[PDB]
Amino acid sequence: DEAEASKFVEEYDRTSQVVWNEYAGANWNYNTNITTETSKILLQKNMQIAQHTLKYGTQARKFDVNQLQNTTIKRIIKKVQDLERAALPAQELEEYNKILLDMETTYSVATVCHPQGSCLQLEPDLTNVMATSRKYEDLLWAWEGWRDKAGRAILQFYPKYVELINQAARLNGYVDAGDSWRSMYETPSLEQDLERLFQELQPLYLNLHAYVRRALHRHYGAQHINLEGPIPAHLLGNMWAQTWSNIYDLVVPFPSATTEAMLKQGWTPRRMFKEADDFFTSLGLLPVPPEFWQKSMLEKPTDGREVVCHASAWDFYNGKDFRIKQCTTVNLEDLVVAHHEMGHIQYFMQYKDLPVALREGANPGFHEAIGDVLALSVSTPKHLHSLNLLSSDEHDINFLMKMALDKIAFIPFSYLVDQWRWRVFDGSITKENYNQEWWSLRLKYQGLCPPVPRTQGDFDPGAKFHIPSSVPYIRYFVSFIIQFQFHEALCQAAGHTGPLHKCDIYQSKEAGQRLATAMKLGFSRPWPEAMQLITGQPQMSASAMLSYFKPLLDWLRTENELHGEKLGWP
Ligand SMILES: *[C@@H]1O[C@H](CO[C@@H]2O[C@@H](C)[C@@H](O)[C@@H](O)[C@@H]2O)[C@@H](O[C@@H]2O[C@H](CO)[C@@H](O[C@@H]3O[C@H](CO[C@H]4O[C@H](CO)[C@@H](O)[C@H](O[C@H]5O[C@H](CO)[C@@H](O)[C@H](O)[C@@H]5O)[C@@H]4O)[C@@H](O)[C@H](O)[C@@H]3O)[C@H](O)[C@H]2NC(C)=O)[C@H](O)[C@H]1NC(C)=O
Ligand SMILES: C[C@H](N[C@@H](CCc1ccccc1)C(=O)O)C(=O)N1Cc2ccccc2C[C@H]1C(=O)O
Ligand SMILES: [Cl-]
Ligand SMILES: [Cl-]
Ligand code: NA
Ligand SMILES: [Zn+2]
Repeated sequence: DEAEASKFVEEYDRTSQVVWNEYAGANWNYNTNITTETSKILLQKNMQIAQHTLKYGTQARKFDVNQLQNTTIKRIIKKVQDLERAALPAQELEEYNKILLDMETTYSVATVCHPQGSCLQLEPDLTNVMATSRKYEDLLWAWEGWRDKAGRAILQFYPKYVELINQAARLNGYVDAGDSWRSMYETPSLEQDLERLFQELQPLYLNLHAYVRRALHRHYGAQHINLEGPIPAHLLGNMWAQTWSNIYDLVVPFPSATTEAMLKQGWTPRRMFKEADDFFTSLGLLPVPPEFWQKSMLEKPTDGREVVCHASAWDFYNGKDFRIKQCTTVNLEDLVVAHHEMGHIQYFMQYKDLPVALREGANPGFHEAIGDVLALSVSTPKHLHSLNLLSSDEHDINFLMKMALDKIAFIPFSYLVDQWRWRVFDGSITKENYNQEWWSLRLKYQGLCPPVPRTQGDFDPGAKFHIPSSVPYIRYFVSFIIQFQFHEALCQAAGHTGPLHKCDIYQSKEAGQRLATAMKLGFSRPWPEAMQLITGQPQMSASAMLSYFKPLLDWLRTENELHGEKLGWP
């Protein structure tokens, strides 16, 4: 009985590794070569994994986990009881798989065209426009056009998607898909805990917002920026106004105090990933295997192939084959993304000897945080100078501002995406109100407004990758808080004293060992245990992020007071 459960999970593990390896292959092949042939093979392999999931999930529900003694086996069996989409009847499963493929393909191949002119793709063309253009009308063209071509094209699929993902969730014991997603944290108090974290970041965000709004007023003109109102959503350097540091040049605190350098000094996608690999091994963490260099797709193909560019990290479930797929551009932003992705690979490597059911991060935010922690150190002026990419309190404030434009601005954005989705999933937001409710949250949390009134048929959420790709978002909110807790702890372990923002953990084997111990746990233990291993305490806390940015909070409050700024908006 305990012995039958044990046999049970050993069979599940051997067979799952095979079937999931085959599925991952097919998924990779489609993602790196969108065609009717790779699509067919993918939709077929979907049916194979579904059949396996159904078989072993059915058997897992036969056990009473309330009676099982071994806590590992109990946990594994409990997890395998969740069939996900494989719970759906065949007709619905087929329709759901097709909807998901159609959504992700629509997003990844959408283009925005000038008449009798060229057609731009999101990566790299529209990304580049949003980062570098300082002309209202040109930014508006890219911003609106991307929504018109990607967002509006997702709308036809989204209501049925919601029906079917919710139907699957109910068949697995949840009330809706949002309930199921939140369950990944195993934290009954999650919604309140996240809300309290968000509230703690509000002083810093409102101060940053007002400061940036002032700067935008200077460049884009008084007639286009209301100093007591929300900021137009196309002016922040990024398609979603999720991270703002591409407009650093417009907001630099101290003018008198890297892309050109990276290009001129011969950086390439492969060198960028080598740098990241080197950073991991400097901490005594694992190098990526030779296979990774052979099989990864580290730049957009030139050969014609249509691909899913949006960067991702892949585990092929055999303990050996790990890959990144990224349409890498040579710049510092993308170097940060490369490190983000390499953190996923590092996690995959660290937990590769666990049973597959426990091959996940302690929670999804932990998986998102690892690579970002290393990138915090990469980003420091000291470290960028060490890489030759660069040649005082003023310098300090400038650097904190650059960091804040990405890390603090992202907090409200990352919070809001799943506040919207949880309310779609629970039925609170119907299809008639999708776009209005998206904008009411964009206002409430980020203090943004759309530069052109939205119209019938718009579906702006569809223009953000994780929406059509059905990837949960709250993990990134969690990540952006906890990564600073990890940085604080690893900097302490490495013996750093003085301001946390001056910390660089490069070469610290003590920092590496802290992270490795936690990563090796996988999903085997409640996530607070992993939090405590790394930090010495069990909770999510904004204290570390606040500590990092303290000198900037102080500077921004003084600066905003001198200009008589009215924080917030109506
Ligand atoms: C409750 O049961 C758990 C689980 O027990 C194991 O799994 C069940 C299904 C049975 O098959 C049982 O025989 C197994 O032991 C108990 O936890 C285990 O306890 C043992 C003994 O302390 C511990 O042993 C260590 O294993 C470490 C890592 O092992 C893996 O990596 C090896 C080298 O890479 C390799 O030989 C194996 O790797 C494969 O294993 C995965 C699972 O099958 C597979 O998916 C993957 O592809 C891997 O390649 C090996 O499993 C190693 O570092 C140490 O030296 C130890 O020998 C296990 O780590 C531990 N397992 C887990 C998941 O915790 C637990 O003790 C028990 N409780 C009680 C009170 O009885
Ligand atoms: C680049 C990354 N891509 C996802 C891809 C996630 C994925 C999961 C399952 C199937 C396919 C894709 C990731 O690897 O988690 C990303 O989506 N962000 C990281 C990041 C990096 C820098 C700044 C912000 C963010 C958040 C997020 C994003 O860009 O929206
Ligand atoms: Cl939007
Ligand atoms: Cl998540
Ligand atoms: Na994208
Ligand atoms: Zn990630």
